[PDB]
Amino acid sequence: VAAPYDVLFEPVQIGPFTTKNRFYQVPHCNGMGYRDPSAQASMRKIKAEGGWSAVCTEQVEIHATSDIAPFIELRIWDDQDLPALKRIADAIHEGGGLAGIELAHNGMNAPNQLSRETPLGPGHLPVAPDTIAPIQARAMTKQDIDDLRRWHRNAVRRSIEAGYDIVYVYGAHGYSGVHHFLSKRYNQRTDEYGGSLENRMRLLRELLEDTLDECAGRAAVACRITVEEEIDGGITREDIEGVLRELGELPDLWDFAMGSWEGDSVTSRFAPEGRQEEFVAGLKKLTTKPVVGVGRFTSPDAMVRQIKAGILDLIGAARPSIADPFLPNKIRDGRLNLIRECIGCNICVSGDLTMSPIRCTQNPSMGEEWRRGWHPERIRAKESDARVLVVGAGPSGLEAARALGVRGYDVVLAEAGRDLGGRVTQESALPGLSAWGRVKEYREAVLAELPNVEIYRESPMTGDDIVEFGFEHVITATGATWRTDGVARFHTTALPIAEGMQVLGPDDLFAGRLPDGKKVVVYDDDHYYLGGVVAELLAQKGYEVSIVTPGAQVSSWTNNTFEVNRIQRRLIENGVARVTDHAVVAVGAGGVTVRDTYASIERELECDAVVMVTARLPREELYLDLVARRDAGEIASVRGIGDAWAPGTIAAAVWSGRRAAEEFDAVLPSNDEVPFRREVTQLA
Amino acid sequence: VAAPYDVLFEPVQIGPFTTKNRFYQVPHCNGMGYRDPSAQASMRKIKAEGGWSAVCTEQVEIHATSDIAPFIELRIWDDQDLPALKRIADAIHEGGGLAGIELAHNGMNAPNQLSRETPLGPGHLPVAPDTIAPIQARAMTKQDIDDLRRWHRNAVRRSIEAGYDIVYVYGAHGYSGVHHFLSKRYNQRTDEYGGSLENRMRLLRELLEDTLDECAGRAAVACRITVEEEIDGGITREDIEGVLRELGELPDLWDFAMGSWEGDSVTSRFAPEGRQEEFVAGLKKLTTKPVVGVGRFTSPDAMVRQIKAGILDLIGAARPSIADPFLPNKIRDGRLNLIRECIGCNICVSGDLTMSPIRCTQNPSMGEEWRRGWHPERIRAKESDARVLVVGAGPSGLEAARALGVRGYDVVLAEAGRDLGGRVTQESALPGLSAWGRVKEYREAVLAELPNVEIYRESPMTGDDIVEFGFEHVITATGATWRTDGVARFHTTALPIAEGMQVLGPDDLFAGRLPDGKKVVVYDDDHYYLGGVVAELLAQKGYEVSIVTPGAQVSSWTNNTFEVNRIQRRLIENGVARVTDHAVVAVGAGGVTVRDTYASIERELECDAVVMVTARLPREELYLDLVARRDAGEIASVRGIGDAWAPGTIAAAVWSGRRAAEEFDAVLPSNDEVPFRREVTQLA
Ligand SMILES: Cc1cc2nc3c(=O)[nH]c(=O)nc-3n(C[C@H](O)[C@H](O)[C@H](O)COP(=O)(O)O)c2cc1C
Ligand SMILES: Cc1cc2nc3c(=O)[nH]c(=O)nc-3n(C[C@H](O)[C@H](O)[C@H](O)COP(=O)(O)O)c2cc1C
Ligand SMILES: Nc1ncnc2c1ncn2[C@@H]1O[C@H](COP(=O)(O)OP(=O)(O)O)[C@@H](O)[C@H]1O
Ligand SMILES: Nc1ncnc2c1ncn2[C@@H]1O[C@H](COP(=O)(O)OP(=O)(O)O)[C@@H](O)[C@H]1O
Ligand code: SF4
Ligand code: SF4
Repeated sequence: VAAPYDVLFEPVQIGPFTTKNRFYQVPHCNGMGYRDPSAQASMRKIKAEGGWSAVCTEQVEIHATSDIAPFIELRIWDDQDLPALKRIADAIHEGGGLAGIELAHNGMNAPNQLSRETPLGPGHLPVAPDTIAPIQARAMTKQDIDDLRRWHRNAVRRSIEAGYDIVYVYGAHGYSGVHHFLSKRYNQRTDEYGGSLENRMRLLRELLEDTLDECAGRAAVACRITVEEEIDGGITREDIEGVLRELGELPDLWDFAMGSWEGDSVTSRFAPEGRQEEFVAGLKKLTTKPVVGVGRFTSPDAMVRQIKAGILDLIGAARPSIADPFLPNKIRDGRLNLIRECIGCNICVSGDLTMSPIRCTQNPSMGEEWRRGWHPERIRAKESDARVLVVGAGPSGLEAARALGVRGYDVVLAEAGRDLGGRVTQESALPGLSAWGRVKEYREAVLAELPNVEIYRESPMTGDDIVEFGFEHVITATGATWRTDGVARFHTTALPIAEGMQVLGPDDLFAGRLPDGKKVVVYDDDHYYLGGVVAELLAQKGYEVSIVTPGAQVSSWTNNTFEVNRIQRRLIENGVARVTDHAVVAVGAGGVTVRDTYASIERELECDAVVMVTARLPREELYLDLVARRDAGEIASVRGIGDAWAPGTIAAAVWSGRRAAEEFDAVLPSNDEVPFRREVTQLA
Repeated sequence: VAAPYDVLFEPVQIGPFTTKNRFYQVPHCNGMGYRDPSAQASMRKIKAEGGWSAVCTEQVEIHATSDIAPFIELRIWDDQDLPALKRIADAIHEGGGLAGIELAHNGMNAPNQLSRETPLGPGHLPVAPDTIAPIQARAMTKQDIDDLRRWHRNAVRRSIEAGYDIVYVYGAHGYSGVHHFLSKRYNQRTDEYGGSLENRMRLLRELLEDTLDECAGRAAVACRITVEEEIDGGITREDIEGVLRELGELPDLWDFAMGSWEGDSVTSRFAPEGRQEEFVAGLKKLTTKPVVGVGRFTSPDAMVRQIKAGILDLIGAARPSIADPFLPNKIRDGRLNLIRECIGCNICVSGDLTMSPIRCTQNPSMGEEWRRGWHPERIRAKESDARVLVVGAGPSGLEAARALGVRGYDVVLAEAGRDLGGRVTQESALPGLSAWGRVKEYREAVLAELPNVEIYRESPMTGDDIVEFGFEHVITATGATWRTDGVARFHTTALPIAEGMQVLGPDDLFAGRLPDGKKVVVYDDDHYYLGGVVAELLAQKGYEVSIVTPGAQVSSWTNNTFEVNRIQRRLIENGVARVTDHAVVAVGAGGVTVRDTYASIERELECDAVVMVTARLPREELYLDLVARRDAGEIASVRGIGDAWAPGTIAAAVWSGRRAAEEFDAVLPSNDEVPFRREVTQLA
């Protein structure tokens, strides 16, 4: 490797092992935990062979008192968990990588809703944080602490038996007993485990020493540690420095992380690349040992920076690794222009928070590797001589055309408007969504290296043109329009709209049209990002803006992306009125009628204009026109794709297109069958 | 069987099969879907053994387009699911009952977050109801309806293979495609599946006929249908009546239920027993087939009335059957005083919505039958001649005593107060909570029939007493008190409280004390029921009330028990102000300072009094004392349980009490091991 990037491929000693390079995939969930272990093995194996030197598993509950149901992570309670763990460690090895396992006791943060065990913590407190479950933790005695230590030790043993190279002590994200013992916020103990740094670090020390003694140099010991909590009384700079000074010589590796998962995986919308830096700068100097840090790292020169300036030894990533499993190899090979950069959407997390195998906006193969055999980079050779027309160049069209391109097909990509990108382009122009543009960039950067793909950019297409042009196969990727009649979830049918009121939708704002008068009401019955984003826009542009939502919070689905609090603070700071728990039930000439969701009390709200952000209808005129022409015999295949088939997130659109690409000319089972593989429960 | 109740023990023909009696357990979820098949088997067998003539599984997804993850129900996608379904039906049979299977396709209610397949519905809409997933359902074509019909046919085949006696076409709760086709709220179609009632009923007709053909005298065909949806253009009395005029003679059994699950499983806090009669009356005359219905039926007289008045043929029950699997046998045998009545807490539902095996406040063995060997009625016999002291007659100590009592142990139950029941008594007295006393009545009923248990009211106990009387084995069920320092989740350490202000906790209210002046602030950081119920008590007494809570809704955890909307509604009607998204960060002499949770903005709120509803500290002074004395060789054993151990719900305390009793005198595995049996994933 050369240029300035050779720095990123130096070996690093971690205890008795050596990395091939400085790329480190840190522990991250996957929504396919104790429940889809083959799925995980396949994925982790792909990260390894993509160039990540160490590959970590998500956290792994060491004991049934660490039950965090409904969350589905990995488990190491018993020898019954071994075969699953061993497969993952095996798959990473055979992929060329060192395997990491993040042993975890969630302590006071485990509600134990499934095991029905008592949670254990430093104090008698409601289970916390990131949960409001009606259960309290019991304060641990010395005997309980000794019990915890033994469970941890058993878990480490079993990690050696499974073949892991790196075994963590986990003390990060408010999710660990160890963090709760460290933090003045949860530890108000008065015995030797509380009261002062030396004491609050006691448990940490003990778990470290125990893990070391138990490994006996057959594995390395990592410690993943909270470095900044971002709350009063929480872990600060002073604490982390004291820990490093006393214990810095103890593990084989120090992984640095935020005291909060909200804080750790913040979206691009709310944070730039490498923001963890000024919480971590200065810490390397304190330890003989190597250091990993994160910072949504996508730019290879930012990675170069982190190492030359002595902030980090390993470049850690979670999400960058999900977006592009092959990021290390693309840097290796000089093809930097082909890096699929994380968008920082958070969609990946929402899989975990909805106990689904995590989706990536950028990488449709995430969670398809085992079950459908998809690959982040490769796709089967073309099975035919076909010429395919993809109509519409939004996320779904772009990905169909990219993937069919990569297969070797002769593909013509037709686009109606001046620009490529569809909703990605219209959406990234919105406040705080600039990075989303990257979905379009990667696809263009790869399309450019495909001579077999023709792109035509000011070319609307009708069923007529397609037949006249003689196109035998079409993929119809035409998108969706935003309803203006007020229908989504609260109304399933049009609400009444007086003739005198200006009513716009997102199509109008994307087209550059803006409300006429000063006061605007945005009716948000979508509950994801767009309502809030549109309202941001209007207020920046000088309008007086109210959001009306049937939810108790604006953009309530963002609970699933950890954005919900940030969204609300951001709305309150732009002076936007949050009119939550209300539906718009009438639009009159000079205002709207809102109805409270709980008691149906109605009120008038005066305004000069109304912007509807509710739901969408597919652009399927072309498709239905072509199905008619297929039945008649004038073409051989049409397939609807993306938002024109059934509107969803951008990720779903991207996925939708890759699916069409992988399925083109495939001989398929009838749809009676499950279109993927799955593991099922082992009967006793 | 005694002469009033003998009618409930008459055989009822259900296609090819005959019930032993009229007790029918309707479909209900359990949080052990495809994940824990054996647990469910043990639970369904016990129900059959309890005298329930038909026992049904929860809804079974028939296809991967019907994926309702994160909810974890059963599946029948294909043959890999058969071993698991076959075990459930064999268990019911071994139990002596008929096995039902609720085959269901969720259509547009299926967000498909795990399958990533396109949801299917009568039109292009966002997935609904009760989900805000960013995904829309595709409008089915005739070809999609033929596909669906075929998938349902396949599932019926497989149901018969697995050995089920009754097979449902499911059209209820707004959770199936059948209901969305049937309801004008979701069906706006103009082809043969919409417009007239004849048309919207057509899918149902078609699935009914197909299911009957496929069955062919091998299984009975049940139809579970929405009789009232409780919303504007939804299904109503004229709709179901017409369905019955035309279709009444098709299925073998009609199962009548509500049009939303909020509507169907209504808490007893919000609805009396038999609430669904205003809705099913008159429908039985329109069909010759047997008819099942639910009403949270716990009163045997109420049951005799349903049958005698021609309302039902079968007494349907979900939650009453969870609270008491052995309810039919108790009535048969004439032991009506031993029935454990549902309290209408919905704590069970909370299992489904948090993807955990369901708990029941009344029945701590629900969820434990397989994994720990518990039984709702049988406890294994005493293993020694021991004499046990149980201090505290709250839920915890009552169930321990009752359980130890049934084993044959000599037991002494000492209680400090005039009353038994502890928090059950104190809390039952609160508005809407009276049914919760049934927790105590049940245990009193069984204790009355146990000469080997002795109960001392008005007997506060101390360390010296106990040792003095020469008790060897003590269970300390002493409870917890509610904190008045402001600590729970938002604060982990005390907030500042001015000397001049009156501050009350729930313990004061239970004791008879009420705030001194007219204006009251309730700080609620408990997030479950008590704050809102406390606020309702005060409004009812003439106080002017404000509830301040960091959640976006008052009682936010009641999202999990389907009361959250009802609760906000009831607070508005009582004129209680909802200061949501706020914490109390200071209590001054004539008001409080509140801090907005998002943007950190503080207002003052003036009041004459503050009632703190936050969290709890255990009353464990006695246990700590006896632990000392145990280590002096003065007693042989002590165990803290219930809220004295770690505060929780009433259900957790009951469970805790039963756990102490099942565990008594047993040889236990080290706590290193998993305290229960458990199934893991089958590696492929
Ligand atoms: C889908 C998702 C799941 C993750 N789960 C965990 C976890 O199980 N263990 C943990 O310590 N960190 C977990 N994290 C945090 C990551 O390890 C990482 O510290 C964080 O995502 C920031 O790094 P990034 O910018 O590379 O994403 C999770 C983050 C992601 C994206
Ligand atoms: C834990 C829980 C799970 C349920 N799940 C389903 C279900 O899978 N399908 C359905 O038909 N009804 C389900 N229900 C509704 C019940 O079948 C029943 O109609 C409702 O609980 C009212 O009857 P009850 O008053 O006897 O509880 C569920 C209810 C509860 C208690
Ligand atoms: N008849 C048509 N011919 C060519 N392109 C079209 C036609 N109708 C729509 N388009 C283009 O299809 C694209 C749809 O993209 P988008 O709205 O992002 O959909 P998706 O989210 O499915 O990718 C838009 O860029 C639009 O300009
Ligand atoms: N020292 C004592 N001796 C006897 N009874 C006690 C003593 N301390 C507390 N109790 C009783 O124990 C009961 C605890 O009930 P409760 O608070 O409902 O706990 P749980 O929910 O665990 O049952 C109360 O009725 C209280 O009077
Ligand atoms: S889903 Fe979004 S935030 Fe997650 S890895 Fe992919 S691009 Fe990054
Ligand atoms: S949890 Fe409550 S409502 Fe449910 S079956 Fe038990 S007592 Fe009944």
